[PDB]
Amino acid sequence: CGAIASTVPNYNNAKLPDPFTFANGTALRTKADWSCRRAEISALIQNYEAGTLPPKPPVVTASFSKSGNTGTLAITAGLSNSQTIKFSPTISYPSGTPPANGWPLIIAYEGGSIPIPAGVATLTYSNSDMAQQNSASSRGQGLFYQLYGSTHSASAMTAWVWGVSRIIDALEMTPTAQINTQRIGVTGCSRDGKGALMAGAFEERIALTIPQESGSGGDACWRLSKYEIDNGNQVQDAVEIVGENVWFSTNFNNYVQKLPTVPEDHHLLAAMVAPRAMISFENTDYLWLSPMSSFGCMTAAHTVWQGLGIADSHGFAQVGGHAHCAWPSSLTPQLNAFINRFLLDQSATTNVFTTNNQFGKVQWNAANWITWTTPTLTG
Ligand SMILES: *[C@@H]1O[C@H](CO)[C@@H](O)[C@H](O)[C@H]1NC(C)=O
Ligand SMILES: *[C@H]1O[C@H](CO)[C@@H](O)[C@H](O)[C@@H]1O
Ligand SMILES: *[C@H]1O[C@H](CO)[C@@H](O)[C@H](O)[C@@H]1O
Repeated sequence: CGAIASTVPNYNNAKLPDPFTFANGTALRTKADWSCRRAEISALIQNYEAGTLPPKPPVVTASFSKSGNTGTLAITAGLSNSQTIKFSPTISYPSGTPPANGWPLIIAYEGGSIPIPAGVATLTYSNSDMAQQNSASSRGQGLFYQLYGSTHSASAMTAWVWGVSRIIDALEMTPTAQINTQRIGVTGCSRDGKGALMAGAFEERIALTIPQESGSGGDACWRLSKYEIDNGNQVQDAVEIVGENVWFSTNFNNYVQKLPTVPEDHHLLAAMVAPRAMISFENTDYLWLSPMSSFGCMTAAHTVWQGLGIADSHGFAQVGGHAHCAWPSSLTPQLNAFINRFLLDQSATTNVFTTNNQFGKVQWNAANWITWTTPTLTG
């Protein structure tokens, strides 16, 4: 891919950054080009809003034990300077004999808030232990920072991603966990839905990503939410979110008032999942979630899957009429379709892209935000 850009000093675009053009002005043309564009997007997101995602450390070990239907995966991670941390997620297993290749698994941030089908194991990930997230007071606290240092630039969500990567490393080394590491999904609701999106985007071994009501800093776009808040919708936005918690790097503070200068938005974050599968779910009852911004953000991200000829690997379903993080039974068929196809190997059709258009004081106008023509990427 060559030397990937992590900063674009002269960038200034009030509309959504174009997925299909590299920072240097080179247009994407092949499906393989998307791998390099994803890597550039990774670098840009880390530089502007997420902080640094460390690579696998040189020590990662794991032991496993099981009591009844609950496994405990005891992980240790260590740096070359001997510093180490440990954490022990648990796994809830279906009973009986697993498939020949092991159970498909969903890594659920603090248990998630989706119903998980019977043939799928659930790993409960205590992401708040990995990086605290009470308020701005939490900056640099959590197991991640006991390894890398409390001034490490990673946001809380980037630290969470790191923990997921170590979990998957551990599973690959632990046959007795009886997990099919080729069929791992990730989910989370609300602030943990923001986290699940980051995990699926940055950790390519995740086969299915399921963010639930993730809102601002999740599947909503910064630029669209600024439009909402300026027009009287009481949405969460970039300016408020960096003061509320530590889900983003301290450096993001330098850009929340200057969003057009940021050469990325969360449509590119979501597009990092491609060519893997993702369906996110949103709720128009809570303007805090920035409903129009999520629909426009994911509509923009969808063009990447469309350009790759795999539109049905990316879903979006947005409805109203239920409490925050309550699962409406009306969406269970859509959720199960993605789980069935991408984790359970069924021939389920996954064409899901729906909203009720309940956006409050604004509307979605694609011509005001998307300026690119989706190319047909070759090869
Ligand atoms: C532009 O940047 C991309 C990503 O680093 C790279 O693959 C491509 O070769 C660059 N274009 C030129 C002409 O070097
Ligand atoms: C982001 O990272 C790139 C390398 O990918 C640097 O060149 C840049 O200065 C910034 O540190
Ligand atoms: C990209 O990022 C660098 C810092 O890494 C800035 O100096 C530059 O102006 C652009 O924001």
